[PDB]
Amino acid sequence: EEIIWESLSVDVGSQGNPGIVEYKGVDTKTGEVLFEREPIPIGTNNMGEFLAIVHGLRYLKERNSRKPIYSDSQTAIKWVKDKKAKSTLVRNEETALIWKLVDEAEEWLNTHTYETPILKWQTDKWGEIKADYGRK
RNA sequence: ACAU
DNA sequence: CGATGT
Ligand SMILES: [Cl-]
Ligand SMILES: [Cl-]
Ligand SMILES: [Cl-]
Ligand SMILES: [Mg+2]
Ligand SMILES: [Mg+2]
Ligand SMILES: [Rb+]
Ligand SMILES: [Rb+]
Ligand SMILES: [Rb+]
Ligand SMILES: [Rb+]
Ligand SMILES: [Rb+]
Repeated sequence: EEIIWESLSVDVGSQGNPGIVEYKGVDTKTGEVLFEREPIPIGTNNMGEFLAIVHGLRYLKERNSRKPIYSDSQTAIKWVKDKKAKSTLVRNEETALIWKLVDEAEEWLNTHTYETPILKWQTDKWGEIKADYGRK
């Protein structure tokens, strides 16, 4: 219904899917970029969306912030809730980096606690999430 | 079908 | 048009 403006919004950007993956987090109210991941040579949209949420959790925990996180990814929200990224991407030498980061993100979720609400950004009602890359 |  | 996911 109502956007919670006091929040962090995250999104993935890619060149190809699977392809080059990056992600960023922004203050929902101002658009200020708060973190950006260096591009990863091969990943999927959903792996990137998952990493972006987990990085948001870690970012907010380190800063003692109780703000919620918005993501537009039904898939990534579920994977974080499950603490398990159920990606179909082949595990091979060219995908080793993304899978390392996904494995490390799951490991962090399994060893840390958080109360951060992870909320669905309602694109159909509100437009593109504020962390979007503007490539579509 | 819905979400990317 | 192709892809990733529930
Ligand atoms: Cl990461
Ligand atoms: Cl909330
Ligand atoms: Cl959801
Ligand atoms: Mg997205
Ligand atoms: Mg986007
Ligand atoms: Rb803390
Ligand atoms: Rb986009
Ligand atoms: Rb977009
Ligand atoms: Rb979207
Ligand atoms: Rb589909």
